Amino acid sequence: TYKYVNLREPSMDMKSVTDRAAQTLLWTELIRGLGMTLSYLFREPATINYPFEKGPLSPRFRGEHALRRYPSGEERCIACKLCEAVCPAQAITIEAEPRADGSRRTTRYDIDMTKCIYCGFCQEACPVDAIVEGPNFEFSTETHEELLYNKEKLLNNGDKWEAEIAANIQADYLYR
Amino acid sequence: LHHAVIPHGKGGRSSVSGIVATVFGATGFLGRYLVNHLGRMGSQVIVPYRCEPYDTMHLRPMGDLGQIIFMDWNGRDKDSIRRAVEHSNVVINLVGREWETKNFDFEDVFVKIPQAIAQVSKEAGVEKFIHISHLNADIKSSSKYLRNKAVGEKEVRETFPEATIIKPADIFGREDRFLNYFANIRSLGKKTVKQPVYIVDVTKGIINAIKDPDARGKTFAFVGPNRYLLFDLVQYVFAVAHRPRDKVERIHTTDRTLPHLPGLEDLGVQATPLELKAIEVLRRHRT
Amino acid sequence: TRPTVRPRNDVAHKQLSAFGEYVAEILPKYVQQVQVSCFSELEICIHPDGVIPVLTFLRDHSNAQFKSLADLTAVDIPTRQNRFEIVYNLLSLRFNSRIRVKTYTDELTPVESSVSVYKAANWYEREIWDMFGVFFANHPDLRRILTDYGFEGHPFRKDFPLSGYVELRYDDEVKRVVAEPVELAQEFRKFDLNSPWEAFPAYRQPPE
Amino acid sequence: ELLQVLKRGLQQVSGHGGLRGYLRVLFRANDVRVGTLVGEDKYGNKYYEDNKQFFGRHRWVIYTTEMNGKNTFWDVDGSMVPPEWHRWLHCMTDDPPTVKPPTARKFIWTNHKFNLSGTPQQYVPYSTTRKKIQEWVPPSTPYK
Amino acid sequence: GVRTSPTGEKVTHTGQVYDDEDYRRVRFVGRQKEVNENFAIDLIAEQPVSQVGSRVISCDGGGGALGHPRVYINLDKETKTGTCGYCGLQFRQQH
Amino acid sequence: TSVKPIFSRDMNEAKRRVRELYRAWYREVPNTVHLFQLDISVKQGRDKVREMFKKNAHVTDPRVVDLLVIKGKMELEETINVWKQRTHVMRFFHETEAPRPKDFLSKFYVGHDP
Amino acid sequence: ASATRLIQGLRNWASGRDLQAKLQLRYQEISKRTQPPPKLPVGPSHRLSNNYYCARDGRREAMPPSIVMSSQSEKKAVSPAPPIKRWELSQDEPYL
Ligand SMILES: NC(=O)C1=CN([C@@H]2O[C@H](COP(=O)(O)OP(=O)(O)OC[C@H]3O[C@@H](n4cnc5c(N)ncnc54)[C@H](OP(=O)(O)O)[C@@H]3O)[C@@H](O)[C@H]2O)C=CC1
Ligand code: SF4
Ligand code: SF4
Ligand SMILES: [Zn+2]
Repeated sequence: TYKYVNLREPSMDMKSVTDRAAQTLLWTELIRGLGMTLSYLFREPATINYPFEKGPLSPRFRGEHALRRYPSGEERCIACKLCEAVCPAQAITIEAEPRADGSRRTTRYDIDMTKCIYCGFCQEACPVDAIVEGPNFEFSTETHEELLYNKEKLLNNGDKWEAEIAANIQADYLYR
Repeated sequence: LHHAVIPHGKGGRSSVSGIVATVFGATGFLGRYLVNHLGRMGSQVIVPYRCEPYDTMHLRPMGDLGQIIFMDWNGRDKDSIRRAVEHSNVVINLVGREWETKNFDFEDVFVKIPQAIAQVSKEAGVEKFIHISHLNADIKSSSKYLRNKAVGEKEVRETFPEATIIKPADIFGREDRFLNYFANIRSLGKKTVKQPVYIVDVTKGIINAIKDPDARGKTFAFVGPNRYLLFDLVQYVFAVAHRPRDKVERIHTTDRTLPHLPGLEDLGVQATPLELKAIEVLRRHRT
Repeated sequence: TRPTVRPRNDVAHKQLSAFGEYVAEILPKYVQQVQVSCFSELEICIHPDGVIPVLTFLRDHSNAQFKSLADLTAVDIPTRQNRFEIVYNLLSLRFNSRIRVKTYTDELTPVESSVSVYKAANWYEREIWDMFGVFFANHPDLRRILTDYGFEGHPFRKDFPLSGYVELRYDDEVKRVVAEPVELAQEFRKFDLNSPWEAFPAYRQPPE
Repeated sequence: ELLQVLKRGLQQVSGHGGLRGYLRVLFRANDVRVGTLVGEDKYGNKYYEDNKQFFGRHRWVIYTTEMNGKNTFWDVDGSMVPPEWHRWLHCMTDDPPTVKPPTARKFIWTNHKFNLSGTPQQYVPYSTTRKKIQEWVPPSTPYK
Repeated sequence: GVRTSPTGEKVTHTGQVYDDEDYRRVRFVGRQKEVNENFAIDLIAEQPVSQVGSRVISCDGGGGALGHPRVYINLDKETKTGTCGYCGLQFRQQH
Repeated sequence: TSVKPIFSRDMNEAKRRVRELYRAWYREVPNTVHLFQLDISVKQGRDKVREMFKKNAHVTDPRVVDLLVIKGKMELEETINVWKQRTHVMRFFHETEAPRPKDFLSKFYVGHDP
Repeated sequence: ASATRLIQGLRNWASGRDLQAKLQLRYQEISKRTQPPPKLPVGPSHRLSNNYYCARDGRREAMPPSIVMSSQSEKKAVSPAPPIKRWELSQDEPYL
């Protein structure tokens, strides 16, 4: 099925040619364009006064790169290295040791926030859901030294809030 | 000695070299080329600035990822200077202003600054401290500037014995003071000998001395390879540029050789003449 | 079988089989392999001395029009006397069929430069010269597009490693952007993932 | 009815509270849309949600002065919000956090230390690893 | 549980704190070292030793699909408590 | 072993085309050092041009010499046009060391250069 | 909107497309969040008692491509396909 465009002919009737002549010599369609633009003038513009009104979102945003921990407990990661294996720019870096207990843990857990391209593959991949793409997007950093997060940075960034993260996960653990 | 201080392979761009360098000043000229050659060498450079962060923002990205570091300092106290030399392998005194201000004359920059930093450097455990000075800055006449540098040389020679006192002659480059003053004037000429030396020969000599041990305590003075007439030099500058007050006494008075003390080839770096680099650097003439 | 298995249609398989034996009948000077995959697209594997005759034939002849040109890539397979493979990828406008002319070549001997008969081939050919190094004799314009002007190495080989030999940085000593050998910040840790146990049984090559 | 809007528009000027408080939030940035008072919270900040405005101008936050001692009458930042109202304010829900405030965790800060680049306190990178190869120390006894 | 180092810098949960011959101290100049304040080792003694009377029991981790996968641990040691590898919290049996 | 070479038949056309290309480079350099506002004397540039010719001197095959003629012709065309910039011409030179010599002593102090 | 009659009349007069109806300032289909917890159904997998994986073993069914001629009067010359039918002007307001 094909519906082509631009196949008319100029009708040589007096009415059609004097309408096209009025269009030419009387600037009518240009006035029509001005009418359309003023019709959008007298509306109310959909702006938001920014630092008071933040924008809308979804409960599945990808932001801050926080870590979680067990209820009234210790860390949730294991250093199972799946997130370093699936990080598509390989920004994850994990060096792992066990501590004085015997349970396996880490030493060093690094995200390059430069090389992080915010897929969510480490959100889908982590079996204990230890790393979560955080909720907020306000990084705005002066130097290049700060943008290389450490494990203690991610723990203090997960300790800065979990109530947000827990509410969003309980909203959306059923889909993914 | 301790790890993360040993060298590693090639040089530059997070190829870690041995030195940890604390450089004074460096918002001006010679410190800026020295920071650039250290970033080409690839070491960690502590620079204190009293000035705006924007000037060191424009001379900032020559270091690699987290290599250079900033702090704040003044010429009144010792706490910020001790904070600058908390951990520093080598340290260089490159300070100075060529015109007196309200808060500081030629007195007490050259007097007040090297006393405190030489004191806290000998105390706080640094090595291979390098101090610049001007060539032929003596007790002799016609320059409060040069006699104050002679006073500073006396202090830096007396306290902290194991230094490297160094002095170049009048140096020329992309942001030179006196060569731009020659291009930006308005004018008369006498007979006055003068040797200029290009800036990268001086800074190659400085970084070779800063990485080389067992040549220390020996003061140095730098040699222009031509050493010719002032008025011929003004003629050559106006020729390549196509056009027909303490500073003016300093440039008119004297610039001589001193055969007492070693120079370039006793350290092993090739000198470059004025004419080649002057064709290279004299832009900004008409059209 | 019936759910979640992409079903094949043997009609296109049989018609392209007949068309392939037809082509091998009518151009016996250059034909080596005529192979048909399970998803029914034709693959004609050709010596590189009949590129101009095969394309001048396959543009016309009214049993297969094939006006349209696409991808040309000379996919570098080593362990061969001829490394590179020119892949012409031709499309009809009347017939809705896709044929892949895979002609072989090496690093040095030129193919016959199809730009005289397919006008689309000009920048495709310039791209294959700038990335691989297959020279094109009797071709008007060979320059560099997609690489820097001071650059050499033909980077899409396998013999060009993933990082570069040159890397730019600005320096104020000469007030310009200069090229230095590479000094990375991280290793690009490459993970061995060629896992054993032969994940496909039908593609077992004959051993010795 | 053009004079009725100027009469209706003058009421929300006084609905904020007056003139000097009105001039405060007016010269702060813009807002004159006062009238509901959904939520107040620690560090003094207030939260308003109207239903006559559209999606994006539903909910807004008004910050107080010196919430962390930083003279924030002017120069209001992002992330001067506590995180439960950060869930409320992006329209991630339809309930204020007076419906489900808490969590079952004894580690959350009382502060919510705000964005801190360019400050006396900013983050630094450092390796979270002990000694690499354990360089050998020679013994302290002398010989010859 | 920070350690009174001669440097005075805060130690971490991993023994990585510096020496007097480290210039990474002088890159911590004026920039306060953010260390974790709530550790991970001592938060096990804060949790009581649970007592479940059966022999071989099942651990999930506080709710379905939020936590670690099902791990079926054994309690056959007469003097050593059980320990889930994922959780970290112990179990004992009641005869 | 059936090989069809590019342009030549033996090394006689190779020598002919490479001496023509060297003549082109010899008369094309002073135009560029006028145009790009460089920092280099003319004879230094000519000496590094003949250095770049001397670098590839140990090549025997006719196809490789013809392909080098093609490469040099392409870059001479892109330098007589103004399509390249000052970065590229300085990239042909070396005024940013790279200082490491071929001494075994210096390759002993600087680590791991066999 | 939410305003007087004269300016709404000038808005309708400057473009007669009933501006108050569809105005791009939405107030009503802000979606009512905290939805009931959705159950995601699963179709023709996880059914017990017949799901031999060898039956629906779709990865293994990829045959190597069948080879016709190499280097190692028949009434013929068919095309690769039938000629594709010429289309038609659609009914949904064509031109002309
Ligand atoms: N021919 C030459 O140019 C010669 C130069 N030198 C030395 O070379 C260096 C650079 O040369 P030049 O450009 O002329 O000097 P500069 O003024 O450019 O370099 C000195 C730097 O230290 C800063 N500084 C100096 N005194 C003070 C002070 N009291 N308090 C705070 N900051 C101070 C300067 O200004 P700011 O504070 O704004 O950063 C500048 O950043 C100087 O140390 C000079 O003595 C010596 C002999 C010859
Ligand atoms: S995938 Fe999860 S559990 Fe595994 S190493 Fe990464 S954060 Fe830890
Ligand atoms: S979201 Fe970031 S850290 Fe996670 S896998 Fe992607 S790039 Fe890596
Ligand atoms: Zn468990």
